[PDB]
Amino acid sequence: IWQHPRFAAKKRSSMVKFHCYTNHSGALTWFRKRGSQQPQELVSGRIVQTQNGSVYTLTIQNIQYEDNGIYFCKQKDSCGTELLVLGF
Amino acid sequence: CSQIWQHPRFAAKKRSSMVKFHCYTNHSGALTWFRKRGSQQPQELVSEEGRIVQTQNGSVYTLTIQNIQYEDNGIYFCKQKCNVTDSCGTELLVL
Repeated sequence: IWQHPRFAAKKRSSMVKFHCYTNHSGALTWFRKRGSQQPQELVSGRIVQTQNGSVYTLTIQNIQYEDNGIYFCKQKDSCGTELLVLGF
Repeated sequence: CSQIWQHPRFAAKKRSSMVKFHCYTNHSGALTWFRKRGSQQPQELVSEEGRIVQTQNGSVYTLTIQNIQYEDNGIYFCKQKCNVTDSCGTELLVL
């Protein structure tokens, strides 16, 4: 599955959006992996998952240090996005 | 808005050796190479005094690290204007 961006760097409190594109439409869902731990499936004013055609968008509001990690989508898989938080 | 193919995904090489990376895209947009090392952040690739060379042939853009130094351990990907697309990139490991 095609996902964008590859990398992403934002300041604590900001927001971001990850996009997963796919014409093969089944059941899509996002995950978050921290380091070498097992990926935990994402669940939704903090985490918003949407869809519009072949486009699926993950949104992360009020970002924060405990959000660094890789975000990828799976569908009945992508290389995902790595998020690095910053601050002020 | 394109989806860039790239090869390889991973590459392990001994210090002072050479590697080529390839990404393909028929989309006309301006393509450029990036490097994300450690916890820094991506950086448009540098001339490297001519150690790192960027060639191209048709739709096949190539990156070539010569005499690989331990300092090149990272992820190398292509960025293309269109939004703007990225490729999954290559993980280079220096042994």
